[PDB]
Amino acid sequence: DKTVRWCAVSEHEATKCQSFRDHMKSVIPSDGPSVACVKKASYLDCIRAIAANEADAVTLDAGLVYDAYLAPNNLKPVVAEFYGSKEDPQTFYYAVAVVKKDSGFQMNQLRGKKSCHTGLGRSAGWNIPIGLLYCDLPEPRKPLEKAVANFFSGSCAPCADGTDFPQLCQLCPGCGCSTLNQYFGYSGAFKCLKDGAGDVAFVKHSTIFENLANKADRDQYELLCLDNTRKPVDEYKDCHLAQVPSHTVVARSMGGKEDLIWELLNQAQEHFGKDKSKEFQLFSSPHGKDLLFKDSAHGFLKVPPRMDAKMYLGYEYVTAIRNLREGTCPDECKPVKWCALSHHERLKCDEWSVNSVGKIECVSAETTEDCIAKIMNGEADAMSLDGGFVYIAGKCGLVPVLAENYNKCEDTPEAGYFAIAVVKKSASDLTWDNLKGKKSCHTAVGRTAGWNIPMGLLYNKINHCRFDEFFSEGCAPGSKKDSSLCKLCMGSGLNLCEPNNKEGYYGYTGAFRCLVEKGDVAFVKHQTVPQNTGGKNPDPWAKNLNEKDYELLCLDGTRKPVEEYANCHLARAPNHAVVTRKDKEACVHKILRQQQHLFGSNVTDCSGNFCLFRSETKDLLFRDDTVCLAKLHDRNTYEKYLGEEYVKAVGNLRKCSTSSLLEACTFRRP
Ligand SMILES: *[C@@H]1O[C@H](CO)[C@@H](O)[C@H](O)[C@H]1NC(C)=O
Ligand SMILES: [Fe+3]
Ligand SMILES: [N]
Ligand SMILES: [N]
Ligand SMILES: [Pt+2]
Repeated sequence: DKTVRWCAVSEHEATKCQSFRDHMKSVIPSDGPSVACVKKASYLDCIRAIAANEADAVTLDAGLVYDAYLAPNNLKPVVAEFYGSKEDPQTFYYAVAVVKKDSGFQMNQLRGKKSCHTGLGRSAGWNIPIGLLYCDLPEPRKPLEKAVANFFSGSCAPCADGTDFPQLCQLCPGCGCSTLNQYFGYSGAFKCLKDGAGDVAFVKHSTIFENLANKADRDQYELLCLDNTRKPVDEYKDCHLAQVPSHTVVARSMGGKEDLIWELLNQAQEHFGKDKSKEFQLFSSPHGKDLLFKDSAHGFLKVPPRMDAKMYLGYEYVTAIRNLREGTCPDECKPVKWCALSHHERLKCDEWSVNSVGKIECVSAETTEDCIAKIMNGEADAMSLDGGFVYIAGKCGLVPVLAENYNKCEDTPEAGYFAIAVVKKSASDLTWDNLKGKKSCHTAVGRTAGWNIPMGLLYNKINHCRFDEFFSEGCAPGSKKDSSLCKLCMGSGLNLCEPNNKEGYYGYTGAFRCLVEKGDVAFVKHQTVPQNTGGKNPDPWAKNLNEKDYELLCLDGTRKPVEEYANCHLARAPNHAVVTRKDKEACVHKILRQQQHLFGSNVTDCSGNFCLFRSETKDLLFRDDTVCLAKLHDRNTYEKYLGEEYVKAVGNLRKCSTSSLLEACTFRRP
């Protein structure tokens, strides 16, 4: 049978669960999911139980979601509770540090300030902040209450041991652990700040808005960002300590019933959810309060499948709660863990590693998205991306550091490549203005030159991104294998239409090969045709060609030889870039520039010697067209770097794209 064993942690909870089971039997057909009710002693027991394969699901607070993630439990989030609006789910909240305007300090300057806490042991008001500040705490850090009283000059920490550590109760003597204390709770801690008792108050993103009606008043207040800037209170989503999931159903990583769990809970909310007016409410029980699910919930969203536990909690959270749980502190820039896609990339990376003598290390992952995810959650530090991946890496909170440069260095804005529409000279009927029902070749989908620029522009002409209806057939590696845009792809087995090496029509060169062999139009960079014509490319497919046989398509409507790319382009392309985490801009920016003048475009004969912009077999780690790694100056946002023109386009293209890492990242940041 298709049963979901639900874990209760109390007698009251089991009773509800039983009702849940029973009422489900009225509504669900026997060709549908069941509830079995498993009572355990605690949330930890439940976690073990699921891991043990004695239960299937339980709903956890964020701290516990973390514990469940850890081996030997290896549970993951599968369904999220949402609150209030359907349009706007209240899935996550943000822990913020709120300060007075012009109080004149940053996150890294909190030592000897007056802090306001919502209460000891609360996440937003304690666990998170103190978790992040853990390594700044004076030794010994046990007891933690002591080391915190020795950090801040004085504070209000409700439920703190004021008897032993008076500096914790200095703003609220006795440390009222109830609402008799004025400085207790969400509104409480915020009051502590407003009443000018404390310099900073650790609260939810929403506390500030619930305790100050008029915008005029809210302008007196800023947020401390972790990058040690401040920001208005309205920009809590870019300036927070952590992003915390409210209530999460969790399953086994592999062999869970994610699918079945969702099916059950979905049908469940359908018939018994908010205002379904039945005898059984899913978010209410006469037995108690918050049984199985928060009573305040409005329903469930399915957690996107790409989402592991670490990615769901976020880097900040994991960091803080890890420090709390482990309690391990270490200095300048350690090794930079670089992310390698392939076995051949890994090989080039091992060379780079041992040459810097430890100053570079190599983590490797299967796909690019696998690599981004590793940078995100700090298993890896940096890698080089296409502009279209930079977009994604950005939407996931990674930032660009250094652009790859092709032209002759260090300081150069622009310097980007050209998106070009390459045709065969002979068919003179082809124009940019009328490419409908033509065969087409893309580098991959979601790539700058191959997809983002060309299809971006083309969208402004058809007003949809369903391009496999516009073009007759084509090859656009990374499409749905059943799409007409996988018809031309030359990949064999499960490699057909796959955006990797094992698809011959993948990338700049591959899309051109496609054009040559099968397509009517290829979307590639300007440098592509020259490099793979006139005997330069020694492969049979490319050997005996010459660029005179090929032409570009210009926006106005005309054509021009492969040389007039100067003004026969589609648009200028955001250069390929190096992405990392906000908290590594400094580290990466430094160690790379230093690894550049050692092994860059100022030592030749890259045989026995090491070069950074040389590859054994095609562009490994960095392109081969690369000469130097540029400073970005202002442009270290994925918006600022790509430009709003690129972004507006990719925004439109998103309506159709299939990226699962993007899907997960925009679950947290809609
Ligand atoms: C490449 O750099 C040179 C340096 O002066 C510049 O003249 C040239 O225009 C650049 N690239 C282009 C757009 O041709
Ligand atoms: Fe590119
Ligand atoms: N597994
Ligand atoms: N597993
Ligand atoms: Pt497994």
